Amino acid sequence: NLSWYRNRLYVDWLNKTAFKTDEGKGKSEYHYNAAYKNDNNAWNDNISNMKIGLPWEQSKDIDEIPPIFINQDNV
Amino acid sequence: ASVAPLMLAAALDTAPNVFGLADGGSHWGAVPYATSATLQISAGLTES
Amino acid sequence: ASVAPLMLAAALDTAPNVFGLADGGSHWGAVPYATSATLQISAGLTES
Amino acid sequence: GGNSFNRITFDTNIIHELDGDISLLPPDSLPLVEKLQTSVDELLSYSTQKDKIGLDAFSGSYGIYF
Amino acid sequence: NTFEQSINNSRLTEKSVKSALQSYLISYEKLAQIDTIKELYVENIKTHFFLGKTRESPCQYYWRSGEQLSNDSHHLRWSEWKKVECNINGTEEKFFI
Repeated sequence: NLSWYRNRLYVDWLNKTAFKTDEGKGKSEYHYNAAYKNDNNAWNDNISNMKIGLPWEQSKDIDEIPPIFINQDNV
Repeated sequence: ASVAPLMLAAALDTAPNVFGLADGGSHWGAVPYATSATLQISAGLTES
Repeated sequence: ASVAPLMLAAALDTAPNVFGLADGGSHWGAVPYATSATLQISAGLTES
Repeated sequence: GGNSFNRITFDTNIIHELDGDISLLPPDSLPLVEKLQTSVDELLSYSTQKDKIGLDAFSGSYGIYF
Repeated sequence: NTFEQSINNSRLTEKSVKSALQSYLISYEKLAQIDTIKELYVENIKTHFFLGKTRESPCQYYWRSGEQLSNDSHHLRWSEWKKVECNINGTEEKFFI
């Protein structure tokens, strides 16, 4: 998803890969990323491959999902 | 502009790579290789 | 013409490599290394 | 005896100000980016140097840049 | 030095100096977000030393120094944020620094 924040263009994405890290858990951590176009049309990189567990457990569609969007994670 | 992707790639290479009863895969010298490559880019830039 | 094979190689390197009770093998920083190498090729091209 | 020792001091946090009325923080860089996207004349003007950047904040920790 | 040798053309236009000005502000906006973590007051050499992380999930620490007494006047003799080069910048987790 695109998002216009701090007069910049952020873009955020997850990655569907399991990463059982606790090795008893399932769907434990997923990689989350961010970037921002500068005014030289050059892409920097905010977050870059940070591990976050899914807010929703297992369903393709949920009702509401906002991210904290300053370095943290909730619904 | 080719300086920050090298340091970010060497940051990402120190994360472990192999999972599931084989810990590790993290390249240990990746951040000094990117330091050397960044400093070579700086030398070529100053000569340009 | 040596720009698109680097980005395609870094696309293919992020796929997992080892299978069978050892997940992973995917090079994490491959796309920033190809970004740096592509931008070095662009700098050498512009100086040529 | 031929050695020295330190103290580890685990789990420190953000230092906002130095001891005795010295701020380590800059003024907000968001309006300068707001005014980059307009002309240079609306950025390098006295009205943007009044409220967005102080007089004492023009010197201090980030003063060389200003 | 980045600005001074970006406008180093021969038949200059205003587009080039505005582009170098944009690059200067983009480089400044990173340094305006450095998060000061660790302090150190050396007493022999009358200096402070700071250790500053940036606001990315990779760490990318920096350092600076104020070069006199903190209350000799209102002014310390400050310094540019410069990057600490080796082995801190991996995406790992630290007990202490």
